[PDB]
Amino acid sequence: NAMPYTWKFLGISKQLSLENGIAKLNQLLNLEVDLDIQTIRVPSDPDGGTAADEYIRYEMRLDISNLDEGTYSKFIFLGNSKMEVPMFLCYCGTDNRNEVVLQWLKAEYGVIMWPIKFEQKTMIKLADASIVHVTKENIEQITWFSSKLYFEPETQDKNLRQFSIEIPRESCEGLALGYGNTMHPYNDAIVPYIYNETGMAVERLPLTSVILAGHTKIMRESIVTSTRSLRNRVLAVVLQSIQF
Amino acid sequence: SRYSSLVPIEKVGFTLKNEINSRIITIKLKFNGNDIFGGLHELCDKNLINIDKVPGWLAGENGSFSGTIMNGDFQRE
Repeated sequence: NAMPYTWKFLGISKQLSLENGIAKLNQLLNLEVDLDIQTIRVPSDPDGGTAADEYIRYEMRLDISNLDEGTYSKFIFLGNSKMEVPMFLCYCGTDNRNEVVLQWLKAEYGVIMWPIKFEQKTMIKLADASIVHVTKENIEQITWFSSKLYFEPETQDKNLRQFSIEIPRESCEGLALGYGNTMHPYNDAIVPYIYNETGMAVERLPLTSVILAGHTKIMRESIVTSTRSLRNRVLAVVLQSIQF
Repeated sequence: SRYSSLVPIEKVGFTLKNEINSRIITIKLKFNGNDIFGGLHELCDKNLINIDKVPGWLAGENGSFSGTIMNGDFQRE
């Protein structure tokens, strides 16, 4: 729609060294998969223990049609060898070869994978991660988005089927100013403000989505974006979320 | 039954505005159902909502009417 890319996530039992090589999958698919590999840092300001905070980001684009965006198909992997669960992957699009890429990873590497699901607190952390902008000088900056939290409780006779809490852009910023400077405004300022003002504990309620207007929609089992990709920090939070 | 209301509300909205360090902070709450305040009643019982922190206006004190609450003063519309 305004957010045509729907991402699903999978934990992986080992850090895949795709560096070498996509070739085997390429011929399987009789198709040219492009493989990009970069090292990223989260937090980004490279002054952060020149390591540990370094991740490896891999991307596989399935080269194909460009008519309907709902079929745009990309695989993203984030790895960190200094973590116990050292990699996850996620992928968008509805292409039939998606499932064929998964079974290949398994075989080629003998790895097991599992669907990643996000608890409320992680949905919150992902919201904090999504609104970080990285300048050219690799400085991380919070940016402000009108924000909306949706809930779908289970009550007798559908008495209460749905409710939402919306915080306009200016009030998200405003709430952070009372805190004040923070890279985690949803966790540190906004979600607590809601609890203290309403008795509603977001992390305990049936939160089904967090929508950052025009940007991303974070849900229990997926993330939807208007961008054909996910931000470094959002990826880092996903990976941290599956550790023990 | 157990949570029904004499006059069930199916749609209601509240805008909460508080003045914090001379800045106005706004949040907007919206509810949908067959009987909203009954649903809210159940959630408070199941402890999913903390009833001691539930302001009067959210608990229905005037329920039936959507409105704006400005520094603790409810005004329907």
